Amino acid sequence: MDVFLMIRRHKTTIFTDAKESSTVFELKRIVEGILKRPPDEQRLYKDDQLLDDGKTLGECGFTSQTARPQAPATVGLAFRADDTFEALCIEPFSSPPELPDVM
Amino acid sequence: PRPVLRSVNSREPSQVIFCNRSPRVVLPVWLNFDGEPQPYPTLPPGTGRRIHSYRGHLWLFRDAGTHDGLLVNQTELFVPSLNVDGQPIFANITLPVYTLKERCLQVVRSLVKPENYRRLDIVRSLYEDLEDHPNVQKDLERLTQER
Amino acid sequence: MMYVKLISSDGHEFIVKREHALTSGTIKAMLSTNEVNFREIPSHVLSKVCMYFTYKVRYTNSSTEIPEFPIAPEIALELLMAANFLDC
Amino acid sequence: PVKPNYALKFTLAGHTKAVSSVKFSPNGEWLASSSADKLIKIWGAYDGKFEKTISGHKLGISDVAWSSDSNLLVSASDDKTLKIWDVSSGKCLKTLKGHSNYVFCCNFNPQSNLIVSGSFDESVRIWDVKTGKCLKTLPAHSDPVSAVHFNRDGSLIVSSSYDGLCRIWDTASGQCLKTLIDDDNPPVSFVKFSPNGKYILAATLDNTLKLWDYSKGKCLKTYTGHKNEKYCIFANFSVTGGKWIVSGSEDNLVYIWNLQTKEIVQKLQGHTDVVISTACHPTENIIASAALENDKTIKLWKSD
Repeated sequence: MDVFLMIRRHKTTIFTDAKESSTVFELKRIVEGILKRPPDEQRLYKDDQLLDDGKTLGECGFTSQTARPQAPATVGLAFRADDTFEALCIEPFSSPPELPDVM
Repeated sequence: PRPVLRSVNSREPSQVIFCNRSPRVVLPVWLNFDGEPQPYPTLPPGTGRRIHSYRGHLWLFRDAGTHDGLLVNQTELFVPSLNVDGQPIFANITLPVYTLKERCLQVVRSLVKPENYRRLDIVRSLYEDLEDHPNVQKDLERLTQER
Repeated sequence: MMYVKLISSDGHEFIVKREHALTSGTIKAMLSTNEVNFREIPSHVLSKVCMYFTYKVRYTNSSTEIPEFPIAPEIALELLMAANFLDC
Repeated sequence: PVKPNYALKFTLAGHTKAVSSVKFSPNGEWLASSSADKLIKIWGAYDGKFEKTISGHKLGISDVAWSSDSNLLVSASDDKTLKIWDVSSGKCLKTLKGHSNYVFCCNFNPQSNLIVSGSFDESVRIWDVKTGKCLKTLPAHSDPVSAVHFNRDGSLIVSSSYDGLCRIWDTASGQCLKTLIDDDNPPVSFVKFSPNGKYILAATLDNTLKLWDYSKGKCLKTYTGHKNEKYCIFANFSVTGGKWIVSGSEDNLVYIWNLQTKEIVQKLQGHTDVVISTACHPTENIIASAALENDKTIKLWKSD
């Protein structure tokens, strides 16, 4: 299987994919590539559940039926530095207008 | 001569399965001997059917509601071949990867009555772009330059 | 593997692989520096356009059954305009 | 005569759609016409004086034929049925239900106690005329049947089919005695026994007609020069004057060959569409020709 993810933090959002058979440590080595912050310094969450570095992506509830390319599952990102712990904050996207009366 | 997109009358039969791997009500369209599109009965989504056709004949498949182009075995045109080991030929009807533009036009078309296209707060260009509904004829030129 | 930053009007940054983004010629040009600003395109729309890219690159030339790409009515017109501009 | 001089005499435009078949009655007093307009029309065989309209068939009519005695008429309709009609009344005596798809050709046996039908459904059927009961269902061909004809005495039946096969059937057993094979398998669009009964005449969609001795299985003659590549075009033995072969064509002409030399002796000009059906009068030097949608007319011609 494959899983399609939005890894979000504040007004940042990373589009990326991985295998259901991937550890959440693997997902942080990807993020380490892009943001240049190693996995010890990262805390990934499914909504509001911290994810254990050893668990598989499918373990946590990331299926190919829930994390498709056209509608990927969201993954919360907060950082950490020694004994100081940045809080998970995901800025919501813009809103659409009201559907025009013709629709 | 005769049109380039037409069925060859080989008169030798081919058993085939119209396998609907699409979320749309597929319309199986047969290109007769004189190159003219002839409609067949409709396949609900997921459904499949064993049908009688002939080697050399020409088929394509569309959304029946909206004449949106569908794929079959990853290409647009189906040509049955001689069955081997009494195995029917498999015609797998999928969606294509529609351009985001095209998929959006589809959704807007599906959402708005043609009379109101122009009451939509968008570019002028998009009005005719919308109103240019998908059609077999309106594509047949493309495929002709391909074959 | 090469990434790019697509920044919405409301200032959301989106990091997609170079490839997935080059699905738009409009964006190919805007790059031809690893970042692109969109005055007209708000986050809610530029989020879906990045989803569309991942989708396009996955299911293009795949023997697999291909799924419908979904568009809520609420965002259809804006995404449409965005599609037209980006030419994808 | 060395060549006939057939000359147009009347045009009959009663039909609203393509005309499928024309047949002179065996006595030679009437012509009967069938058309996609779901109608049979009767006319006098000399003056073209419209007699009456026969109606009933629910879809296009493909052929019609006369009983030995000229009081009964059967029709092969697309409506999947055949219908036996009294001429004098124009009432439907019997509807003949059995075929699974369109009926194309129909004929009586010489004794006029039987009818033979050919169908799209690939089957040849035989029918009791007094009852309307279907006595047999020969599983003749791989594709549809273009023509079925009874030989001189009713003993034999010949069938043509798009599978490119001519077959000789014992009327009694329903079993096939001989099956004529060709180098290719050109679709056989028409077939008929000679007036003697020792040869059959077969039209193939390769722009060719052939006179076969079926007993010998030898090809005696070949007739060419006309266009027949799509439609199933009736042919005839003309015997009231010289020995002619008469066929329609897809170049809207009626072609006439010298049976023996195989040389074209006449092409009759007039029709605006393919001439599907021709008919030769039993007694006098007279032809009827009929054409499809872009014509919709019957034309009668006379000679010396």
